[PDB]
Amino acid sequence: YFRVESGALGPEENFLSLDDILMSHEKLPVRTETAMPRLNAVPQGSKLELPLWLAKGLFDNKRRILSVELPKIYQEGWRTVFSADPNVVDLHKMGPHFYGFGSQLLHFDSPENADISQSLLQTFIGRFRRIMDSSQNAYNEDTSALVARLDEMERGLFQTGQKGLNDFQCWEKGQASQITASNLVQN
Amino acid sequence: IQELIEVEEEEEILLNSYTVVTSFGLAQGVSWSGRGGAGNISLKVLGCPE
Amino acid sequence: LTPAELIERLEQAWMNEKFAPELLESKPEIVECVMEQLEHMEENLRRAKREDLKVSIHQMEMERIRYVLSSYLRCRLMKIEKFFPHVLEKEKTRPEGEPSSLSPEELAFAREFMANTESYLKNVALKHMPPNLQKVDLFRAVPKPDLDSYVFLRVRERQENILVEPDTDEQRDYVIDLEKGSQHLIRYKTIAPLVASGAVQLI
Amino acid sequence: MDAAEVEFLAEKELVTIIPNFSLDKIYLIGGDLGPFNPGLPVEVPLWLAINLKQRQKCRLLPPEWMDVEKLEKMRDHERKEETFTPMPSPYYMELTKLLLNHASDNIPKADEIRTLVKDMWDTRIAKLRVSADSFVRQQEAHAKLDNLTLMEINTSGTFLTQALNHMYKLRTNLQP
Amino acid sequence: MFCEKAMELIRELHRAPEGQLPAFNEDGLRQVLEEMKALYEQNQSDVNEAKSGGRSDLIPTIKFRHCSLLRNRRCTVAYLYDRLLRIRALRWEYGSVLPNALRFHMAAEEMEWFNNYKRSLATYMRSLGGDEGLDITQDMKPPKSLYIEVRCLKDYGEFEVDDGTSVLLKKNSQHFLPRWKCEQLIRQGVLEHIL
Amino acid sequence: MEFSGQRNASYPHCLQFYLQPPSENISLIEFENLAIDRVKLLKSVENLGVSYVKGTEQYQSKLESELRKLKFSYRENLEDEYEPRRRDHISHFILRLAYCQSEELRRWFIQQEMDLLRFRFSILPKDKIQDFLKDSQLQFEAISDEEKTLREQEIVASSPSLSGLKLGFESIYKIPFADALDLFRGRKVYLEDGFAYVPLKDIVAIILNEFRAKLSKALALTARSLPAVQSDERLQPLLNH
Repeated sequence: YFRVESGALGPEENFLSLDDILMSHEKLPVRTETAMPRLNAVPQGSKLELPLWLAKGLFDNKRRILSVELPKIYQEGWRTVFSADPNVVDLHKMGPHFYGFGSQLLHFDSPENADISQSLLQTFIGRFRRIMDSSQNAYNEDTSALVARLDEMERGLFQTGQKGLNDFQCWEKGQASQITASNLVQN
Repeated sequence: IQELIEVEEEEEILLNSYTVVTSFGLAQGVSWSGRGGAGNISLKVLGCPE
Repeated sequence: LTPAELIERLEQAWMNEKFAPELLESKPEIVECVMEQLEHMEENLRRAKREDLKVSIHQMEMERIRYVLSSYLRCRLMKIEKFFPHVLEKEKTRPEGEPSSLSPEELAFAREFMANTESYLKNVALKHMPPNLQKVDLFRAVPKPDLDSYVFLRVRERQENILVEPDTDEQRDYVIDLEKGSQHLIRYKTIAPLVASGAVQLI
Repeated sequence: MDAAEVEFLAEKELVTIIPNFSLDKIYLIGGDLGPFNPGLPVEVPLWLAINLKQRQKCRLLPPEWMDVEKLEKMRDHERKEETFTPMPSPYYMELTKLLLNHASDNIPKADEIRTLVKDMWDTRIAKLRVSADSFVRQQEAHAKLDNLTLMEINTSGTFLTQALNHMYKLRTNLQP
Repeated sequence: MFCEKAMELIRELHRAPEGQLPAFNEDGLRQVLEEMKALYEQNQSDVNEAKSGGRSDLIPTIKFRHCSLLRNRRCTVAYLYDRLLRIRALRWEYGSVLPNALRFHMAAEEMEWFNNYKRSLATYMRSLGGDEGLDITQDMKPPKSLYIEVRCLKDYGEFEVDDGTSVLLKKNSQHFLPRWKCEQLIRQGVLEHIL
Repeated sequence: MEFSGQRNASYPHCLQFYLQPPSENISLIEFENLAIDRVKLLKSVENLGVSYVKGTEQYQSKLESELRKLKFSYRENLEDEYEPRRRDHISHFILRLAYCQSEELRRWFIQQEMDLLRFRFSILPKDKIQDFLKDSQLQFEAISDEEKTLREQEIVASSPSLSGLKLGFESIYKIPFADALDLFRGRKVYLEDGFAYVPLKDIVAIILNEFRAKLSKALALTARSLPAVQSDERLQPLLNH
């Protein structure tokens, strides 16, 4: 089963990826720069919240229809908090695709791009060692306390580490040669 | 001007989508042109002691 | 040439195909020769009596060879099914004298897969769409092989003046040399000609 | 690549057996073997040696590096050095498991040898952990690996390369 | 907001990463096609009104409708392709002929696709070399021995071993057979490899 | 695993001895103010002297504030203190010419330099002593240190000034009585068979003495050789006033 991968960290989403489809559903705050009829009308200057896909669709580089702003968690007040000790913050109570969504805001040419990139990279480097140690060393135990705070991207790395551990333990204890049934074990 | 033209192009497309003083070396008579620099041209500066 | 070396070449191709993030170039000669070896040995065991010891030894040898051949071919087929518009278009574009990434049977299979998939989507949903939306481009929808993947490798011949680019600022570019029998961890995009030329092995 | 496939490669290493019967020279695709005579040694690949041992048809002889005196010196040197030291066989772990499970009756001081090989695995894995962490903290771009074996690479390697892919993508993103 | 009926399709598949195949949702698919038809009609009416009246301030609302149509198309196409991936897996797990309990979930066009795929794949394998090629859908694990001992989990019919010779797969009977004949029955769940 | 990927050589330590000429360029205002601020420092050392006793903590605490305020080299820092070190070096070469105008002025600035050097040598941590004694020509090799405890008994019995703890914390090494010249001729301390059981401060006295000798030779050269450089001398009166 060749699941189509997410594109989010690069310059574009992958068209057929389910994760990018869910992630782009998130809402973003904006200001209306030209009045809109039959939506009755929306006057100029009105403040709104609408999905990321629609915001990218309407944002011509002239900034003729609307102008965009960063959500609170990507502004300086919160970046300062991540900088203290990134291990403690809950990136699942933040948006479930923190890095993926954050990487796509750089599209809108804000003056704060140089700060957002440094925030994301430093957060990742800060969190890495705990993911490594805890995934590689937790054998046949309740992992629910460990995996609780991890972002969707980080969770994939946890699963890969666990899989690698399990295979070696099977081989050492001699279980590796036996033939068995696959996902059709459901039935 | 140009920006309005491009705006009108986008609008039209979106709407329609739903519808010789000296000579040397016997230079004369020969045609005078280059290969526009497209040949095996090379330029190098020389000097002594540098 | 000699059979021992032919088997060694097959087992080399197997591991290169596992770790390379693209569909590597085709090897029709190896597949034909290994297949006729299995046919020949089968008839030789068929003609002798089946009770003897050495017959069982020969059968074990054949199982070990057949497994590698099967595994190698399955992997190439995964990569064909996953990236079908790209491999088809690249073969359509290929200049004369350069080797193809597809054997003729693989190309036949790829063409059938392309036609079948397009037909399914058109019949199930796209004919019902508004007239301005009935066309879609699979060449744009289907992703591309990710050549920036990291890989482990071991070198079989010495190489010199290989450029490494951290980040993508020229001020950080530098060069290294690959000594005989050493092992390294590096991005696939920088080493791709060396794998095709046979200078290195992926492990 | 799974542990099963790494073992499949390890089974090509040659070992010495003493047969208890007689057979002529036999020609295989991979080479010529024999002749086999009773009570006299011959070289064969490990996949054949294990099979004949199970069916009570031969005796195994330990490889010359499987010796307590040799393995003690190797363990101490490995603990002292700041890097990976070269190893007595490229497939030392796999060979240890296969021979000591089937051929304990022919290999003296087996339970001493298990502990000595376990210590080397424990040291080398720790060095690999430190190297991975250092690779990410310093945002490095290339590294060298001259004495790691294929089982040791394969155990931890998939995680590391998966993490490095994402990291390389985060640091470049400001310049499409 | 305009995306919500399409998201039902996506969110269903996302909830189950095991590769198992849910029942084809028909009414959601129809609702998406109807919705797009309605949006198209409104946009066409406003386009001709703006063009005939010579009025420019309708253009932002026209762009607004346009991008909504494309979002709806992406959600539905993305949903169909994943089901094709889950279907393709059943040929390589399980076997050539599906159980009726599982065919109940597929659409008619999906059965057409599956049969086309089987025909083409069988053609490729038959052409690999020699006479009648190589069935590469077997030897999924590296081989250790010629013979294995197998135990029957279900009452099953007659099983042919060579020419007229056959064995009867009655539950908890036990046999010693060559590995290459048992391999698919073990994968489908009829037999158990003991020891 | 093993990975792959300029002014340090000028002043590996804050200490410097002016062997190498800085073969580079300067601005007019730059060399002017580099020298003049140090003139203020020379006066300030003796102003601190008239304030209170030489070399006490009051001296130490105020003196480092002068250096931080005046941007010249320090107790040695690991960041770019090489810039203050080369400024100190360059400005030292510039200072050779101002107070060579009279021997009394020469001796005056030499005396505040000796006071400053004694302060810096008083500040030194152990690692500084260990690396500078080896990296400099100031080698002064130690011999047979295990005997120091027999001299822990003998010196303590034999000396009013020294004590058993000073054997270790003013770490004792063997060099001749003549390197402790004032101590043998005053007969102040335990020395035996012509050898002295010596702490660093005696070698500091030797450093100051050879520094004075070399600096005096340089001042003679300053008096003699300088006239080709003297195309401008407008600062000299303001400096001698």
